[PDB]
Amino acid sequence: MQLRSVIAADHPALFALWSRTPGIRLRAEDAYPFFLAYLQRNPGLSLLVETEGEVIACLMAGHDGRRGYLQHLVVDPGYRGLGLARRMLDEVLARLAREGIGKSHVFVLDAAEEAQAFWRAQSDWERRKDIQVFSTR
Amino acid sequence: MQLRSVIAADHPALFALWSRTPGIRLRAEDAYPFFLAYLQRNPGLSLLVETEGEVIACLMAGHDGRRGYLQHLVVDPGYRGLGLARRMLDEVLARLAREGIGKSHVFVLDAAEEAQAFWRAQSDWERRKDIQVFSTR
Repeated sequence: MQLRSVIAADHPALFALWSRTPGIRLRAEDAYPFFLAYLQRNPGLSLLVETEGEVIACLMAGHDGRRGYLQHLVVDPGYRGLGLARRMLDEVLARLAREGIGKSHVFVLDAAEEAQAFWRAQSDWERRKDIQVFSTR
Repeated sequence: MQLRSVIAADHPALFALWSRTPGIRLRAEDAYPFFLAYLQRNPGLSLLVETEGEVIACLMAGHDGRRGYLQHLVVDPGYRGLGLARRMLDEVLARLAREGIGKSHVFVLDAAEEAQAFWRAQSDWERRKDIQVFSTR
């Protein structure tokens, strides 16, 4: 059970992970070039857990110099109950604070009832009731 | 009426502008060191408009390598109806596109009826009905 920084060479294994994660809709920026630039801008901030050379969990993260933003938090079905999510989440938040980032955000689909339950259960996070989000179409 | 990149030396003028802008609540990350880091990480992405040596509008922006995030959109009350917000917005979105950032977000308080109205009127943006945002406490 090893936790470590995602690097560029992890792309195949991570992309296969995301492809088999039913709540993830793959996008153009899950492809290598976007991934490479994301890692180079956020070095050390995205983490994975591997075991026996297989990647079973990840948390992609980065920031814009003001706030942190979490992206794809995945724990393989065979690896639930081991605290992995919390463990990746703790280490990403600490790494972010080294860069001065004290506040982070995550977006979560209404559809994604498991993901919503996960985030409601995190005592160090709150669901935002005071804001609208607008996005480019 | 000149539009240009925000640079580090603009901190005192921009900080005073945000201080007299009622929709903004000044936080730790608006102080000089966070501003300086934000600009270094997002060079040329934040814009301001000046006239007669006075700053009369701004749009702070940046990205985390995957998405753009807009921050402190201000247009002085004496300079409304000149298209300034739109002008800064179009240039920000084009500079982001060069870096590969094709989708961007802005958070807007429910209480900010004037910002709500402005974002609702922008056809290239959409209010998100499909997500929750969770933030660290």
